[PDB]
Amino acid sequence: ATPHINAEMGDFADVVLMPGDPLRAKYIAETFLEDAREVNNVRGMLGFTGTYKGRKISVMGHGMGIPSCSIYTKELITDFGVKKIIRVGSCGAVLPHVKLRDVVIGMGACTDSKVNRIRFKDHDFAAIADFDMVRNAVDAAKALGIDARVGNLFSADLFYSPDGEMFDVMEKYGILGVEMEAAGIYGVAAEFGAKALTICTVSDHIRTHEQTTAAERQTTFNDMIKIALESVLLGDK
Amino acid sequence: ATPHINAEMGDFADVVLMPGDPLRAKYIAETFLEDAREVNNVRGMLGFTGTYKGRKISVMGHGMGIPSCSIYTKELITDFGVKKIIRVGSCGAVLPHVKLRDVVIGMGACTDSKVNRIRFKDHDFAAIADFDMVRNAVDAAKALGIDARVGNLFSADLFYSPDGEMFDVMEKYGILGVEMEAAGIYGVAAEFGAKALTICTVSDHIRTTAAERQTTFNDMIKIALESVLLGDK
Amino acid sequence: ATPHINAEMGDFADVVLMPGDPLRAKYIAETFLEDAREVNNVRGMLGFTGTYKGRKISVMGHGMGIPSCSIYTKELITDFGVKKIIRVGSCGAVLPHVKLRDVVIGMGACTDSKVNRIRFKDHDFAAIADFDMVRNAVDAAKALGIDARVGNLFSADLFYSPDGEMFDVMEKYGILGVEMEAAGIYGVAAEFGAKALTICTVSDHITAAERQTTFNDMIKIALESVLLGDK
Amino acid sequence: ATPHINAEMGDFADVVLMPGDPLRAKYIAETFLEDAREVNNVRGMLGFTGTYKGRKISVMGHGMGIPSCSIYTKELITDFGVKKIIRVGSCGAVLPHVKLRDVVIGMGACTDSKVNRIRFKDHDFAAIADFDMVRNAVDAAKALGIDARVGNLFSADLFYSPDGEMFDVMEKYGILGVEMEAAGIYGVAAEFGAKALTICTVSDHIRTHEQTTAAERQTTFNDMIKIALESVLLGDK
Amino acid sequence: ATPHINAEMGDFADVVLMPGDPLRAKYIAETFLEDAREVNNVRGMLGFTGTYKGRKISVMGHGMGIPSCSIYTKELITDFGVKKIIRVGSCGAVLPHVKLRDVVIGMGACTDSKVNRIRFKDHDFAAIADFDMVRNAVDAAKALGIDARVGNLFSADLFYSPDGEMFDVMEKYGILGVEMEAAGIYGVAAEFGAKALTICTVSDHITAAERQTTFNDMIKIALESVLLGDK
Amino acid sequence: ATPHINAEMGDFADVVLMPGDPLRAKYIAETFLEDAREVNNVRGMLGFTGTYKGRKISVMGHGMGIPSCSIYTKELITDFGVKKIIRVGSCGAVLPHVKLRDVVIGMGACTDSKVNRIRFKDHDFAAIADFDMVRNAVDAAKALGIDARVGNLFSADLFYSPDGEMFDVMEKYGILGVEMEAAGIYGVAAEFGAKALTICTVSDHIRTTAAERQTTFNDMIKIALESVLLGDK
Ligand SMILES: Nc1ncnc2c1ccn2[C@@H]1O[C@H](CO)[C@@H](O)[C@H]1O
Ligand SMILES: Nc1ncnc2c1ccn2[C@@H]1O[C@H](CO)[C@@H](O)[C@H]1O
Ligand SMILES: Nc1ncnc2c1ccn2[C@@H]1O[C@H](CO)[C@@H](O)[C@H]1O
Ligand SMILES: Nc1ncnc2c1ccn2[C@@H]1O[C@H](CO)[C@@H](O)[C@H]1O
Ligand SMILES: Nc1ncnc2c1ccn2[C@@H]1O[C@H](CO)[C@@H](O)[C@H]1O
Ligand SMILES: Nc1ncnc2c1ccn2[C@@H]1O[C@H](CO)[C@@H](O)[C@H]1O
Repeated sequence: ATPHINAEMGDFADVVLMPGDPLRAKYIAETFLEDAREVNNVRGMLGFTGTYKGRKISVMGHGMGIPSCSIYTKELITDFGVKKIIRVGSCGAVLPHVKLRDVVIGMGACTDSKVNRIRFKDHDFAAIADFDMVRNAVDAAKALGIDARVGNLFSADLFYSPDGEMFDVMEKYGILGVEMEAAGIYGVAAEFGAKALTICTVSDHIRTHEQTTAAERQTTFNDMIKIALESVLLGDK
Repeated sequence: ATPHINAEMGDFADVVLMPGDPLRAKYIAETFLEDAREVNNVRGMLGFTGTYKGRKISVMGHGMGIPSCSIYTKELITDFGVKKIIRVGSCGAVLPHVKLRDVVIGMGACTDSKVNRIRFKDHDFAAIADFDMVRNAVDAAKALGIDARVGNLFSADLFYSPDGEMFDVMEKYGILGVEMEAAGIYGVAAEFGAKALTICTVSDHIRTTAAERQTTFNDMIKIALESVLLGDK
Repeated sequence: ATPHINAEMGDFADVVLMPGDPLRAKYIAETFLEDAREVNNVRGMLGFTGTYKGRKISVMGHGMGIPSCSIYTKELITDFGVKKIIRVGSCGAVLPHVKLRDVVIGMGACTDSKVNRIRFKDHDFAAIADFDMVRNAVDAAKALGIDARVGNLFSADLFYSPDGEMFDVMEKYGILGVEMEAAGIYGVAAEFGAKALTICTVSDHITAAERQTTFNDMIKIALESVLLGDK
Repeated sequence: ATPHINAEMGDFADVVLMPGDPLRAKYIAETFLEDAREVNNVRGMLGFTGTYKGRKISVMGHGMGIPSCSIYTKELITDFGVKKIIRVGSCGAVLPHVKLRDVVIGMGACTDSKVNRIRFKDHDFAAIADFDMVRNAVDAAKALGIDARVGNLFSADLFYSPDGEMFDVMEKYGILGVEMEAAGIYGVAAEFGAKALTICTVSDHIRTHEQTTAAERQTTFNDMIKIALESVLLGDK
Repeated sequence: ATPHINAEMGDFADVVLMPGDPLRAKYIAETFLEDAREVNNVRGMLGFTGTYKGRKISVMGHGMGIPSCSIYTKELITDFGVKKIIRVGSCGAVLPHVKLRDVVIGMGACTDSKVNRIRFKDHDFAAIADFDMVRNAVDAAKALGIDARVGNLFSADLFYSPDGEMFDVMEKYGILGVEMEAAGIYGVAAEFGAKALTICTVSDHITAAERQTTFNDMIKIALESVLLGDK
Repeated sequence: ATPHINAEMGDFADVVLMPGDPLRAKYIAETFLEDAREVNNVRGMLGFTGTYKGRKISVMGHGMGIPSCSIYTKELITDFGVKKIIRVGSCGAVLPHVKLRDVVIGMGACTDSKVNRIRFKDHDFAAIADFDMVRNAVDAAKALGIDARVGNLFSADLFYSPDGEMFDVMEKYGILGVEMEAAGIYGVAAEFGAKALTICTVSDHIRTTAAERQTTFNDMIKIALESVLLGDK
């Protein structure tokens, strides 16, 4: 049992999918895993462990923001023997050709957080995913006949940014989606020696329209889940 | 109304207490509020509204971290007409004279996030609470016969800090407690013109029983609710 | 004796009022203190000690800028046993409804100085006053029939800022008045463990009505807050 | 003709390999390309264009440092129609299990340069390579039976760093090699809309021994070149 | 008249010597100038104007800290037609062979102030003196049989630095002396287009031998450098 | 001896002129030096050593950029006993009174690289030239009857700046010329205890014939070589 996770070594698989929303986690456990067993609930952060095609998998929420998922990802890696982390979240689009429900794979993640600067002597640490994991996810996609753009995400500390001019900068450098934890998860993965990948579904467009919470914890967003789960199986081989 | 709260203008009071744990919010509503009804739960972030001694009040969790509590408090201010935000959580102590179970009141909050530099042209913004609100809590604490420290809190971005060095720094400049959102909430308050205050009970020390721990948590909440009554006058 | 204060332990009271102008420390000693006696003159920075309603108090200027007030404040706290520092000065207002002559208590002080980042490992240190001192000042003003504003101040390093766009930012976050030392004094107070407070009278929006009035009111507010503090 | 390149549209291929050393470039043109024709020499920065198995390719040096290769890569992209840039350089190893002549592929590149901060409003821009290009290079390697680690590189402004404690930080976050321009090339690629990849051969070990300039412009360092050239052909398909 | 200088165009010479100590501006007017006349007293910051070997010159203190000297310097340049500013002060030495009483001309000034970054879009602005003024000062000292050291200075914002490890860094890069304003003055000079120079006498390694000597020597060096400048 | 210079202690003079272009170094050696022999070329970075009016002197290119000239100048100081480094290049002008072909002397150099903050604990280090060296060049320029401006240079990391805004800033604070290495070389000089100076001729302006351009380049070099003679005394 860690400060935020009441579980023991073994309750979790070596691989756990992590959405920011705990209710999406329950939905994942219920819709895709077999013999799903709840292993955590300390602050409502639901944790589940079951099997997808024989493969033992776990799925748990990490909350919103980099300092939130940093806590969870860290405890999972250091105290529950977890090896790979695949964040299954949502994000806002800034590029004109990016559509809602489009799946994005972040091989990299920019950020306006100071976390990585704190652990890299105020320099620029490129927050990147695990190449193979990224590739497992690309292959999985092609095999499921689902589209997916591979690129940089931007992990923001402020959902409601006081600086909108930064979206022109993001767009210029073509960041695929705006979310809030990828860059923190990668930094943690690296700091504690683990492997991770962030997959996201465009839930809204910074320049246009959006979805609903309901749609966000159950509708589609099944594509990224299928992709995530299948890519894991690819990694097993 | 918003993607993180499925309530509508009128569902929340103009004063909202905010613990980090969604489960603690249900606990507060259940323990101190009468005729309380759940007003939200889109991400498990339970929110409630009821009345404390005839006063309409709300209680909702903000999750761990500045980025998280920034989304909720911001939405509460601009979308649900909330005027005051009172965070009620816990913190770790760094100074020796500060003991377990102490009720700390953050008049100001230092932080290691770039959130406020981003909104303050990279300069130093002093994230402070609302004066009267701090005072209402101090007075309310005296009435409940419970002494309370007032000072600086440190809002950390990393609960598991790689830079263990900051603790000696924090102690050097005498920050009372260490938590993870005071500076974030104060920043929102300043930006959208609202009032906020965060009270904490010392849960640990860098250097007691549950019945005693739980008694102090309830005191913090009583001080919170009672301060709101004082300000009403 | 210290590099900038030619005096010995005991010469200063545990409480010191500090105007920016050295010429005003003398005025205060003559106008409000009793049995005053000069205790410093090192650089024309006149310091005095006397009593107010029996309470021992000292007065001495700190000069303009954080670096300046920082030298004096530190030396007083670490070498003259001083425990409280009340800065009494002026400031410019940026907000639409903060008027000339108003009184503002700086509960906190924003700054463009790199002084606290150097102290706080380049992190955000909330330079704040001592709450009790804030409340005392607030209570002192109410008794004097004055309505003080309690909020944030902006301690600027450049009186003549290269960019005036920052004044909008300041309004946006409701800073009450623009001055040049509050954040420096608070920084020193936190570093050497002592209590500090800054009270300012709006002298412009970025005579008798000033002196025998507002300025005098602010000094009365300060001195009376000390007594309340002693309670 | 650009300020630093005396050539015209067409003299260069859409793909050009770029080592920091102009003499290594001549060596590449001479050893691997056919009908090699010199297209530049303004400040000794030799430029060559020929063919590798029918494919028209160019190879030119970019000098040492981020501000140097920034000039060249920029002019190439904006004035000579270049689309893909593959840096073929050398680097120092900081990890104990990294050996001289080991080939490294940088999917990411950390840096202590301020360049990306200047173009990203003082935030953290993840300097990453083009995924497909990275994968072309991985596949090429497996096909040539050559080993290659994929990861983060660190682009340094100071070869002789006044801060050696930063190597512990680099090593901790497992950066594969220390070089001096990857992060600048990626930033330019993104700022001007082009695709790029950085391949490096460990020329020395920060904690141990090193090679010679001669070995650096001709010996081995053929592996990365073969990998680079072949991966391009893969990308053509 | 300006916020901190109660005078009108014409009251100051196009050249102004500036000690940190206001009390020393008066000493210089009496000891070296001729037909001096007070031109300011706003905050005890005494300013004087007279002539040296027929050359019109003014003397006035700037106070401690960059913020301080920055207010005066700017007002002099933009409102009183001043074209040259020579700072004459003291500093502490960190280098092993820079001795007490030595004279150092700051060709450049390092700083921990955020003042120029605010001016230079957070980039590195080389706060430098006017070369001619440096050379004039250097030539002036040689004639006076004095061997001045020309190099870098470090303008510190905190007299009492929270970390003393920086003093090693300073030695490593050979800074000649530690003071508190040179980089601020240079910044203002560059911003409003004017020439500035800082001359310091080593007063410590971080009496008659000081006054009627070193301090007097430095003032002689300064005044004579002006005349050479006029050539 | 080193991975960027294949010479040995004795191959270089204690004073080295450094243009950015390796080809320009060969041009200087060929045009002003007698009995000059090539002392290096590992990356095409030609280096030469000969004598100017009986004085032993070297000329070697440093490539474009601070990171590049930092490697060479550093190696020259610590590995080949070099005492003085005199960069001789070109720059762009930003101020109107500064005309094409002006010979600028950088007494100081502003920069936008983190190189010096890295070595100066993130504080402001004033990258300046050696005083006497600046003076020797000023005197030598008068003798050659050529006026010369002395002031600040700006060492840019990005020749193609995305932030076009800096030019007005540079002009505001009156920096004479814009190049790419002065601050880098000065930083090395300070760090390894050596002396350096960079002279530039204005090649362009942000707002003439080759024979005239080439005449001014030679003047710069003559001023460089002649300044070295003055200092020798
Ligand atoms: N437009 C946006 N800006 C910022 N974050 C966004 C979006 C859209 C989705 N998310 C992600 O969902 C949570 C906050 O809504 C966060 O956990 C975040 O990853
Ligand atoms: N010692 C500590 N360091 C950091 N955060 C701490 C503590 C102690 C309590 N908290 C609070 O609890 C939540 C994260 O555990 C956070 O919401 C935070 O307020
Ligand atoms: N409008 C303003 N901007 C900046 N400082 C101001 C004002 C008004 C008053 N002060 C105070 O006076 C000194 C500098 O003039 C400073 O010490 C400061 O306390
Ligand atoms: N140990 C090291 N530290 C820094 N750069 C290194 C090495 C080793 C090789 N390189 C690369 O080669 C050039 C400088 O030697 C540069 O262009 C650089 O990419
Ligand atoms: N050792 C030191 N450290 C810092 N400042 C010093 C010295 C020595 C002299 N000064 C000068 O005196 C004023 C501050 O004491 C400042 O204005 C400064 O010019
Ligand atoms: N306008 C400019 N901006 C930047 N660098 C410039 C110029 C003009 C000349 N230089 C110098 O030439 C080289 C890069 O072209 C560099 O080595 C540099 O010294």
